[PDB]
Amino acid sequence: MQIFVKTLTGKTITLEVEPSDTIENVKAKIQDKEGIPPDQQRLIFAGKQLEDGRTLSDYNIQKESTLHLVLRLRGC
Amino acid sequence: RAKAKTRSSRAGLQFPVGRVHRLLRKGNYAERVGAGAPVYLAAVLEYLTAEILELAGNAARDNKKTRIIPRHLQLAVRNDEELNKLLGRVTIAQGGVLPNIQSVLLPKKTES
Amino acid sequence: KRHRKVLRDNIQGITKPAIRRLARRGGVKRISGLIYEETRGVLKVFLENVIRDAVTYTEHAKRKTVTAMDVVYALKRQGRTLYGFG
Amino acid sequence: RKTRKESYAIYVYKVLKQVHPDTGISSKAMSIMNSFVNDVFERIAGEASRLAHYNKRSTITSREIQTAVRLLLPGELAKHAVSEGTKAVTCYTS
Amino acid sequence: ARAEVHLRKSAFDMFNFLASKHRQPPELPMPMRFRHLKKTSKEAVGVYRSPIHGRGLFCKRNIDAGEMVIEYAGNVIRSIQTDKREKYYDSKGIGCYMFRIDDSEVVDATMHGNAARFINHSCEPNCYSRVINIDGQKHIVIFAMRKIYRGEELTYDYKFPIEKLPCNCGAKKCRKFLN
Amino acid sequence: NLELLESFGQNYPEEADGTLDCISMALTCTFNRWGTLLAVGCNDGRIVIWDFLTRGIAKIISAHIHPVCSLCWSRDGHKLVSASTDNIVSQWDVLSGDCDQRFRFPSPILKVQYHPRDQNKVLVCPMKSAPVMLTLSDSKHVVLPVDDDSDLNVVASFDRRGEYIYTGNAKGKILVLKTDSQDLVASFRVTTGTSNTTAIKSIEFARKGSCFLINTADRIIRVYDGREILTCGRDGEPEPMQKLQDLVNRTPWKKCCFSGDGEYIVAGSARQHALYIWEKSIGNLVKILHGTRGELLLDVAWHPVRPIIASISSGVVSIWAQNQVENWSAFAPDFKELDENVEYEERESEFDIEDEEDEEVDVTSV
Amino acid sequence: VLLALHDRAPQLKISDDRLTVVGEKGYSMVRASHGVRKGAWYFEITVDEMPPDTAARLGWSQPLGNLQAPLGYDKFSYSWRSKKGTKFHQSIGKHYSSGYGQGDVLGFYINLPEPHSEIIFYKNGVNQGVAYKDIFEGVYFPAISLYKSCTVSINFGPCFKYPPKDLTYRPMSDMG
Ligand SMILES: Nc1ncnc2c1ncn2[C@@H]1O[C@H](CSCC[C@H](N)C(=O)O)[C@@H](O)[C@H]1O
Ligand SMILES: [Zn+2]
Repeated sequence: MQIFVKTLTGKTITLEVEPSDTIENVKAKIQDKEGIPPDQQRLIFAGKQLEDGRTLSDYNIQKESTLHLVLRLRGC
Repeated sequence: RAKAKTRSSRAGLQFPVGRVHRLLRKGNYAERVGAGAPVYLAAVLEYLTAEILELAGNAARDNKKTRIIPRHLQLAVRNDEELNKLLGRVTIAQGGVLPNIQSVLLPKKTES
Repeated sequence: KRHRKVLRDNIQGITKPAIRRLARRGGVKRISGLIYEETRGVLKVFLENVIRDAVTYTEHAKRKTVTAMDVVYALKRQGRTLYGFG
Repeated sequence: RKTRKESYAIYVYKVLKQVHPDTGISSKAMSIMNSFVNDVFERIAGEASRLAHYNKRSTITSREIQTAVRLLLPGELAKHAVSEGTKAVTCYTS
Repeated sequence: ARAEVHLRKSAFDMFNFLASKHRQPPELPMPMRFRHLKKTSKEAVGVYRSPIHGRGLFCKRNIDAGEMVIEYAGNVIRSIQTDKREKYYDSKGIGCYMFRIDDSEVVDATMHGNAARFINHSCEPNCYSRVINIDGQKHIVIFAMRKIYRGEELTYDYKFPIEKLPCNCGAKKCRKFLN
Repeated sequence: NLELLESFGQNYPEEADGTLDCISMALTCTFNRWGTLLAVGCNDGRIVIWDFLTRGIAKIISAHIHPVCSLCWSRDGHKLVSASTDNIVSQWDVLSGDCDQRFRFPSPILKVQYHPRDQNKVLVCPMKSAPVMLTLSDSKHVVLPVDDDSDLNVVASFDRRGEYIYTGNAKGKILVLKTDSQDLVASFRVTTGTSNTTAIKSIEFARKGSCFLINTADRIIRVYDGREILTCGRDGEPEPMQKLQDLVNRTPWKKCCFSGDGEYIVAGSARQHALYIWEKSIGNLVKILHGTRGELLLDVAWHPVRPIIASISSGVVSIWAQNQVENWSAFAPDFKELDENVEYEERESEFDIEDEEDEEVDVTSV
Repeated sequence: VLLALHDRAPQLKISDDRLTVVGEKGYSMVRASHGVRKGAWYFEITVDEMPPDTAARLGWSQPLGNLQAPLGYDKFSYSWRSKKGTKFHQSIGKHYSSGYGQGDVLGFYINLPEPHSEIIFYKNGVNQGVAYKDIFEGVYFPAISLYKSCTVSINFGPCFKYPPKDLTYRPMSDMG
């Protein structure tokens, strides 16, 4: 499942992942390929927040879709 | 199970807040203790310690010594104006006094 | 507006038989003429150093009136303990 | 082996090396600073406890500590230590 | 009054500081006091319109006999550049202010300095100087002589060996010369 | 506009600097677009305008008998809109001060605003009923439909660009509407506390970007980004950029506004009359201010391109900017006031060394 | 036989070896009392490291100069610039010849046969230009206005690195 994460800055980023991965795998992959601090990988599912404590298969998104990340400061 | 962010660094200070919270529970000062008081009090104690140690370090350099011996502390408190009013009835051990001679005890010259 | 608090006097309101009268309660025979200004200065200093703590307790209690207990508490802090108002 | 005793030596070491890079301290100066911090702590906690008994409350909040510092410290040093305390608490919250 | 041919215009050089309200009143070890000096020399003194000659350095805080007043600091030159800088400052029409420390170097005050350039001369002074050691770099420190009140323009003697330029200051018991 | 060579370490306001001891009984304050004027309402229904550069009182206009409690400037700076207990949709000129519109419509108004680009669209926030948008010539009024109808306290506004209409009830439910077709594109209930909701006092916006503020009633100012609402869309669940509160005194707020660059946030007490200033990005208090210690704060402004802050207390409007320090070398740039022994040897071209325009610039351009 | 004790700038880094000095914060024209009056004498100046903005003026000066004054003021001294080869002497600016590099083996030769002079810039024993002519009365000391912190080292011994080609001189280890 190659997800797209196009942010609000035209920063599209791809990750070919499994449908049964956790949030920590996505954190490790984005921190590997961009060094983005993983306290800002908030994602949006039809308005509602995609919470960062579950697995990917808990929401049943259509495979190889496009999401959006928000530049966030959490622990300052 | 999470990160053990100690209340010193979670605040952004240098004085501990656990020891302060223990010495406010176990001093019989009140029944219940809030959770802003030991932080605020740690900040106040830190700022006074920094205030005196700045002047102590300045005098310690300015008498050409490395360390700080308490004569520098006596000079640093009693030269300042507000810290002398705080430490009103206080005798620092090994302190000494300010050098002070009155205006009429020393001679003066008139002729030629 | 509505508040008429333009006051300039009242250090002169402590008049000048009054300090003479306090001095002759104190047992004082003969007084110079600068004692009046010096006494007004010392009285102003002392009443400032009491009214400051009085207003601090009044604000911390979250009120608008300075009851007598607060004045007693300020003077208790100063060292001049006062009896007969509690 | 002795029974462990309180002291504030390490924290004076840390604040001293934050405000002067290469200026040490003696032993007697460390005992003076220890007793100094103990003094200021006793006075402020006493004033706050007396305020708590006057106001018919039972809990030391931060409000009483602010009032005790504003009473006991003379003028401008109080107007700086209040700002230090408020900044530390607000950086502690978030 | 524009048709009038007022020609007070250009008879002197370019500089000014006049017309200020020059009427305020009618009336420890070494490096700690050096710190005190760098603190309080701004609030102690002031340069204003003199009646003696142009401008001068006044005094505002009541000074006891012996304390430090100001440091006469500026650029730092050696003994060679004197004639070159004097020829340049004479070419541009600029007065030359210098002060020798010792047998080594001289402190300039022309292009860069402080508010201490502006002390006139007398022969009954109330200021002098010595040589101190703030970590090797020696300095020029203005002591005092007697209790100076507020409003007085300050003076000091220049230690001149009696050796052209006349006495354009007018002291009381002066020898009608600087030298 | 001003000096460009001035920035010798510019600052952020510290001092008291002197106030307007001219006319008391002030009630509200707001600047124009550039930050050159300041309309101030009186107690009897008048207008006080103060010019900044000359530091002079510009114009006094007597509007009505009811006290003036809402003001806004047009984009050109020529149409003042206002409303009060007089119930009247007003519109005023800055060269003349004319009663151009007069429509006494009930449930008196708490806030007005123009659309930030077209001055034809104006905002109306009633005493009870839902907020109304109008035109200028005809009485085409657009009441926004509210599912609640139970608070009778709804706040709404336009953002920086005028793209959408952010609306808010007194239950803390937000209904984003498109600025012309009223498209309900986004909705969120505010995640107040653990579960229990709160009211909404006011909502304001910025001058650069889409960061904005939420002024609730649980003493917690919240900061969101409007593009996050746009990225959510319908049934949004935004969590804020930065949360704000002061639990030492537990102080509910009265007024907020942003900086000129969207970097700093000022907010004022309802109790102590003491102003606080925050950083948007890193997220901490930077400075506390004070004033007359026992007065009741009403309204706080900010100056966009220059660090000047306007307060209101006891009808007195303060102005706080640095009490700035002047020195030498502006009278004589060839001399610079040093402090200590400065050495001059780094150039090597000394000791008697002798070696071996065409830009046409307009004078009446812009 | 070392560097100078009397005729030095006192603030220099005249270390315990007294052969290598680091330049100070001015035109520190250090001289040496081992200077010539007349005859045939030559040594080397084994300059090793020369950082940027550390110039050096090369010549032979008379003992009545100043320690802080740079080379080439009047008949006492003759100077020359590193960059662009621009000699400055008696308040004259003349872009003259080609300069030098960094840390070469310098040292000039002067000859007074018993009124007439041999004044040529010797850069590693190479003709680089005739500076001046007809020197006047006095002893001649090696004076180099060491500009800033540079690594120069005077050479004394007979193991000459770049001696002049077919030029005769008494060696400089026979005076001190
Ligand atoms: N009374 C006097 N009148 C004119 N020049 C004086 C003087 N006393 C000293 N001088 C010479 O003039 C200089 C005084 S500095 C003069 C003060 C200031 N620069 C001004 O323009 O008003 C000194 O270099 C001194 O050599
Ligand atoms: Zn004279």
